[PDB]
Amino acid sequence: QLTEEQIAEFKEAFSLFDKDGDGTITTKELGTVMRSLGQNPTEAELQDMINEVDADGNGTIDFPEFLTMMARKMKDTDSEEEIREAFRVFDKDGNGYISAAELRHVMTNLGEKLTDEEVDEMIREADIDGDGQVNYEEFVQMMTA
Amino acid sequence: SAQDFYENYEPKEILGRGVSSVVRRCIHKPTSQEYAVKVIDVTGGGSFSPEEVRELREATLKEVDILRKVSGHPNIIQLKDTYETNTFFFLVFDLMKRGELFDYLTEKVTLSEKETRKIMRALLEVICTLHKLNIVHRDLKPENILLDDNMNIKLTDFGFSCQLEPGERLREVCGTPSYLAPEIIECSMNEDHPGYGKEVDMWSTGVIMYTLLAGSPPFWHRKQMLMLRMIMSGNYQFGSPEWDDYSDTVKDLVSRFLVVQPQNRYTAEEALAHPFFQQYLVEEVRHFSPRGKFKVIALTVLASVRIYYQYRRVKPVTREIVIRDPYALRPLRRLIDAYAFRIYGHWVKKGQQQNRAALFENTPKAVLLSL
Amino acid sequence: YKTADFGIWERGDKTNQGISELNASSVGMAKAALEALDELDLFGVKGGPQSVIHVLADEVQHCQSILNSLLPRASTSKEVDASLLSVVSFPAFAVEDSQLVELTKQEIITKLQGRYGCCRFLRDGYKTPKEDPNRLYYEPAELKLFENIECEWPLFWTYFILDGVFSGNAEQVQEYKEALEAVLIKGKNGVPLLPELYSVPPDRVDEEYQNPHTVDRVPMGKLPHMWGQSLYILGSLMAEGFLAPGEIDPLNRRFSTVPKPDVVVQVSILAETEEIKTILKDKGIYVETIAEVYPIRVQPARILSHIYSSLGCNNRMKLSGRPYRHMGVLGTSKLYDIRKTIFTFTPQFIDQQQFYLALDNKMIVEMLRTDLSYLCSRWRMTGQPTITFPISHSMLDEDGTSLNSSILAALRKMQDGYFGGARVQTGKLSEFLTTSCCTHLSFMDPEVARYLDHLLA
Amino acid sequence: ALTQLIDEASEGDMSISILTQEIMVYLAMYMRTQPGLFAEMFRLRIGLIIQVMATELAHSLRCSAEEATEGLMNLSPSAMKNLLHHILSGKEFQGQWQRRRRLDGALNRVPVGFYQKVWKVLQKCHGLSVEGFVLPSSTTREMTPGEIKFSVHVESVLNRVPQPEYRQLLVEAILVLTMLADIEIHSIGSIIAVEKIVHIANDLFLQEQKTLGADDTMLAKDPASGICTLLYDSAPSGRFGTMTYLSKAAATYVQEFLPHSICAMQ
Ligand SMILES: C/C=C(\C)CC/C=C(\C)CCC=C(C)C
Repeated sequence: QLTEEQIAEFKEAFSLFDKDGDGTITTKELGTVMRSLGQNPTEAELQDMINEVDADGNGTIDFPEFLTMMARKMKDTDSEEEIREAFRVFDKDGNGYISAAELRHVMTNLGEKLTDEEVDEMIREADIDGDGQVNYEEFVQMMTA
Repeated sequence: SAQDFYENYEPKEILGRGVSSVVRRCIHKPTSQEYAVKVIDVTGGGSFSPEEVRELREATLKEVDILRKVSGHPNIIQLKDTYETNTFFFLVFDLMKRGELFDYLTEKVTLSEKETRKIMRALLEVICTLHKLNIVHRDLKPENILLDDNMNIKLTDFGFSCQLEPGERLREVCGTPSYLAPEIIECSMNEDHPGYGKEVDMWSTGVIMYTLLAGSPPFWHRKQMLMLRMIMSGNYQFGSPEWDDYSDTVKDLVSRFLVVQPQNRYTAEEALAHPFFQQYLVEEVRHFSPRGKFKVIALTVLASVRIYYQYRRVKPVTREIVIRDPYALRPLRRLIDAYAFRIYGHWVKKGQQQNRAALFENTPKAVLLSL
Repeated sequence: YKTADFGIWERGDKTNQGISELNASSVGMAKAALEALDELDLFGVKGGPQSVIHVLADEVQHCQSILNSLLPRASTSKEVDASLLSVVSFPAFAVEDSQLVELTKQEIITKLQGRYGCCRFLRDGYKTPKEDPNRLYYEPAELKLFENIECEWPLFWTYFILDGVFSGNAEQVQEYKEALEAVLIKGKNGVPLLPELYSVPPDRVDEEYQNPHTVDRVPMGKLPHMWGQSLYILGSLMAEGFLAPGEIDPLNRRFSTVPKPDVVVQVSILAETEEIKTILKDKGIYVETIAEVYPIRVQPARILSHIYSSLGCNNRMKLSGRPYRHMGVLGTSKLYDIRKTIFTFTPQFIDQQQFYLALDNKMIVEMLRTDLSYLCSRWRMTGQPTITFPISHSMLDEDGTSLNSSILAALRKMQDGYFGGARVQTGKLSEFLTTSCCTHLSFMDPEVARYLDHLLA
Repeated sequence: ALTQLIDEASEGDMSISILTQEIMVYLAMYMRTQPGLFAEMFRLRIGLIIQVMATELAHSLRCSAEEATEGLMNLSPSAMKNLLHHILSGKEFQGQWQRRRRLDGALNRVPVGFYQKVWKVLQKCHGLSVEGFVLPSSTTREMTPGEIKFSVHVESVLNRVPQPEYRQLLVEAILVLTMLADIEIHSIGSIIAVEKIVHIANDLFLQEQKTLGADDTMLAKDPASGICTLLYDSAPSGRFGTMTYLSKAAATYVQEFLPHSICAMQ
């Protein structure tokens, strides 16, 4: 039921996770990402974290494995918390509105260089209510979509 | 002749046993390469009447045929050559140092998601080759599945297989009871149903999924016919606490093979197209609309946040949770299953009265003794 | 193989309490000695059949069944003994599976060798300073006192040197030569002396308890150890090109580890009466009757056991010959030349007077199936084994006119050339006269002789 | 001497004397050809082998023990050999697991390395008591884990329960301490009664079925052991398995002896 699209979205997310084109995401790589997004967990934490997802995998997450997590295993509460968390991860300001520049802040963090207008467009494409901001309601509506 | 057998191979040790067929390891003298030989006693110690003696040969003569129709394929054994005598029928094939999947499933009670994926990835890709050549197996049990030192699946015992004429559907009941598709029994209990086709293998493969990931058959109970009504009706449950820890992508693909109606079953070609068996090919452009990019970056965040959240959730093992409910949480439940199969792993064998589900009690005694 | 003994260390089990145990050293040593003495002329080339020692391969290969089961252990009480080096490599060569030899040798390596030799066996305490030299026996609690501080004997390092010369591992003959040269105690006019053992100083026992095989040991015991000193010189002689493995092993025991191909077991199905020959003929079985085989005459396995009771008889020395022991296929599958009459003996599992295991025809096939399997993988004689299988009235059906299906399947199974994992060349007993182990029983050449005298006549 | 020992151990009954040596051939027959059936039995107890072979031929073609005793004399050597292989190999022709626990604790069949696992547990304890017969930790230093003399000591304590089915309950009870011992960092430092862990596990097996709807009829007590007959018939694993209740009662006993516990490595 995950569409060709959805599977593809999970795949590009897996790409954003691994800088090396390893075909795997290492404990170190995840880390580079979490710190990229500002959550700096213990190298040990990471080991456990990659372990919870894989259990064999020697500290590397794989994509077939990755999708397994990104498929909505999440409970409404569980996802809700998460959906919320990302949203915060999105707003360093924590103002509660998604800056076009804030989107850039995240990408810049994930090392993807994308056009400035395109970014505005990214929000604009998805933006009706928040002209220039994606409201959280927009975010949740969007994720399910 | 037997001289032709010993001019090329020399049997060293006994590898396995069967009802009338014995698997024996051999050395190929010209090549010094390890090979397995299955040694079927045609006369069967005198118990076989001339009909069964003839029928076993015709079954064996047919058996060479299918194994001669499929060759060079990575995940089915290669019948290197076959020798027939008046009292035996020798078949030499590849040596699999490790035993059947049943023996492996006994060692590891619950087989992990990563391991089963390539296991069946081969099996489904095995199933594609059989269906493309139009040959059904009707016998896809894990004891029919052999594994090598790299864990690669070698589907074995196409003893019950038969090539359907284009658009023909069989009626004979061939197969041990648990792994029989619903219309197998229905054709056994009715004449109107004109038969079953190549979709039979899909149900049997989907059964391995429930057995490998949970250590029990989807439908099992100690009397014979009761299992059958669970099959044709199709009452299966991803029961708790066992089946809740696995990812949701597992469940849907299990139901697809387990649908009772054959035409709606999930054929092998599209079976490999379900999200589980999708593979990460590094060199993909993967172009996306600006909404598509925004999801990816959001999903990339949503993933990282998720992984931290899921882990934070795992409850360390404490004294109390052991007292209240051991099975409920994964690490202790997998342990109880593991030391369940170390004590009574000899009590699991092939058949109905020796299946793995006999080692699991997932229902209250009262409901078990309700009728 | 069936006798418990104190063994190479004269103390029996690990406990040292007068309990004899089945040590692999004794079982292995007897197997090599039996093979060494097998058809050996004690007078040399200028000898005759009177001077030949006759050895039965039943007892030789029974020792193998114990060696394969015991190894890499030395006994049920010892996980390993360094004396197994005297069985796996030299001078016994009693193990035929090279994997067993390497596995047992490496087990000795991990569990016994240190930097002063090899311990005889775990928890030895023969001269450990934690045992009283007055008590001949050891109490059960004292065994744990000997852990990791056991005396170490360079004797077993001479065995590894000897193994390397025989195996042909120049590296092995070097690592154990420099290791032995650093433990050899110089004495008299500079000659090297092999210490019997290296013992832990009493003060340093606690240190080796914690950190194993590192404390400096003092040479104790016999100086020189005349046993170990000889193999040191023997190893030195064969390592510097003064002697070859074949000259010290003229009986070629060193080739015991080379693979042996399985033998083709010849089987001559026989009929006790003419009327049984017709039932077999009606089923298409080509057999000779018991009388048609004459001059070759068949006898029960017991008769062969009685015959060997006259081998080694010396009235003045009060020797009564071989005791009555059960004869397996390896003994009864030979062709026997007693007083110029060729003798074939029925295998023992068909003997019906002893027990009731021969009265179940489904058991005859099962015993026969394993007994051919025992024959093909464990035949070490000239010629091919010949099992003479007489079909008796008991092996027929209850009706009496048909052969029992289990035996019926067994007989055709042999004609096709494979039964029980063995290659069976079915034929007549006359055809197998020239392709069998024709052992001349010279002690019968001028009780059982009186019976055989009438039997010949 | 070996034959004399069998005849004297035949206590005068001639039928058992032959069956003792007859089975001995078959045990050696299967040992030489299939060594894997004795990997879980370190002591070959022929004498009870006739008894355990009697019960399965008693339950099959349901009849009295005396009729089975007359029946056991009656089978062919091949049938007798097959039926013994039927016993040893684990192939099945009161209850299902009650017949798989009266055939698992009467042969003293224990998993591979269980005698090598008791050694690890006893080093974390002061002993292991069964029916008030202690197997102290002093044995751990006295014999090695792989010493067969140690296997006798663990075995000798485990036959202090006469009934076979309860012994296997003790056997897997021992292992649920082994698996809980690995998780627990601290040591109990005192005696553990392996028998009791089954008893409250019997008691705790009682409560859950009462709550879920079990009648007093189905949960009927075993007259001698004190265990419910359903607990004997219960499967090993599962939500309501025997070793889930024994993984449950192997913690309340450590509650009283160990006031504070730390469980790690999951
Ligand atoms: C993590 C375990 C939690 C409840 C069970 C309690 C564990 C024990 C009470 C002691 C048994 C074994 C010890 C080996 C050292």
